[PDB]
Amino acid sequence: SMNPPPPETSNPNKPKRQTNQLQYLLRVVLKTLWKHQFAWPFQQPVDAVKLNLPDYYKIIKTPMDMGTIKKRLENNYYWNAQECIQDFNTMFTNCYIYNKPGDDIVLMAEALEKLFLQKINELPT
Ligand SMILES: COc1cc(C(=O)N2CCC(N3CCN(C)CC3)CC2)ccc1Nc1ncc2c(n1)N(C1CCCC1)c1ccccc1C(=O)N2C
Repeated sequence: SMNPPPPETSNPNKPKRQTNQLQYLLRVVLKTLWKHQFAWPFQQPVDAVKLNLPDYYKIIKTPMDMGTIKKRLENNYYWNAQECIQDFNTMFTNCYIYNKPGDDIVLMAEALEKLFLQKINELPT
């Protein structure tokens, strides 16, 4: 099988706006995670063909990655911050579903998730 198309990063039917919280998700949260030593597996959609994972998109039907999130934020795709937080949580949960506890990539996702939650908590009033 082919790869699926990547998640949409624009949608002409979906109202969109910029908010202070979404600006913070791009300029602080995404930027901090993107620069982390463990970011690289998450910077683009899973290429199941190149990785020889014919079952990845049989198991993972809601894919997400930080390249898609970065584009969504840059494109002002979202209406609210909780939508974008959900995209990060989908990305982490996918890793935990396909892999097993204690696997290398799971420890990498767990470290990024800890940092993600710290940066969200630091959002100033
Ligand atoms: C461009 O994408 C990749 C490149 C590579 C790769 O071989 N390289 C070459 C070495 C590069 N490093 C050079 C040294 N640098 C210090 C770090 C980068 C990193 C990219 C491996 C996996 C890649 N993709 C990938 N994406 C997502 C993965 C995953 N792999 N992995 C790998 C599992 C351990 C690390 C990533 C997965 C493999 C099987 C099942 C699931 C996963 C998974 O859950 N995720 C999140």
